Amino acid sequence: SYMVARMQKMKAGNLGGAFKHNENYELTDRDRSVSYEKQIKDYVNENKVSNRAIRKDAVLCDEWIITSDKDFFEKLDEEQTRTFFETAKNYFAENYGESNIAYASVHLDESTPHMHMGVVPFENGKLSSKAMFDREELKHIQEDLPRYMSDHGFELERGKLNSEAKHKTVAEFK
DNA sequence: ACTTTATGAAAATAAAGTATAGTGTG
Ligand SMILES: [Cl-]
Ligand SMILES: [Mg+2]
Ligand code: NA
Repeated sequence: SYMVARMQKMKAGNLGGAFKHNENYELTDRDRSVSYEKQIKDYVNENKVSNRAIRKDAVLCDEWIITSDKDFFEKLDEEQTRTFFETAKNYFAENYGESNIAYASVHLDESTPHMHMGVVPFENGKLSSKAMFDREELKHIQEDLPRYMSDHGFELERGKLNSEAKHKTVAEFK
């Protein structure tokens, strides 16, 4: 099985539909009655160095999907499946910051379990997805995250180095 | 490399916006 880790950028106006999608169990200590957009805006406002307002097209967070193939999870019981997602959340907390993980919500139902984890790209007083998740950082995640998971006893191959596959969705795959 | 944004105000500037790297299923 391959580790599946991929991100999507979320602006204010994407965060609303994702909060509703995800009411599922939530691994962070977030207050489950405050919206993603309000939680992240308070946090950035309360900490950013700059006195300018957050730009209207800011990436407020990088939503990572973490999962693998169906048969990988058939091999795990529910305790071990939960620890798989907690272990993955630990990797991103240690490398990007504890207080940046705004949500880590796991779907555990009809399909293969998938976690949607919102990582705020706030480093050094500055909100910038561009600075945190650049081409080199993404290469490094595809190499290093599967190695970390294997060290915790979850046997995962890294994705094909320089893979030429394109991201597909069900509608487009038809 | 190029464009959009926020700024006590630009006939202008800097910081962050645009993808990125990766597989799933049947
Ligand atoms: Cl928006
Ligand atoms: Mg299972
Ligand atoms: Na240029």
